[PDB]
Amino acid sequence: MTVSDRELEECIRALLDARADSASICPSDVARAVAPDDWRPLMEPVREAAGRLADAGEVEVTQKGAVVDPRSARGPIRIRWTRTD
Repeated sequence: MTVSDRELEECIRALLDARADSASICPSDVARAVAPDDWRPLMEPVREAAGRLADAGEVEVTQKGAVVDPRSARGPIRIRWTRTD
């Protein structure tokens, strides 16, 4: 409606790309970057985007230190670049 899947994906990459190795972001960091004035409605779209990038092996999503699916996980999660050797 207001943000494309592609836009959300590019924003996840852009925010992660700007951070240190092993750093992470949260879904609100993405939602605020695309829609600063009204980010809460982007929360589920941002989880879907993270899920797609996780499926592609580009990022991992974690909750309480454990790798999780952002589409299934309840409450606050972290998003990080995959760093598997």
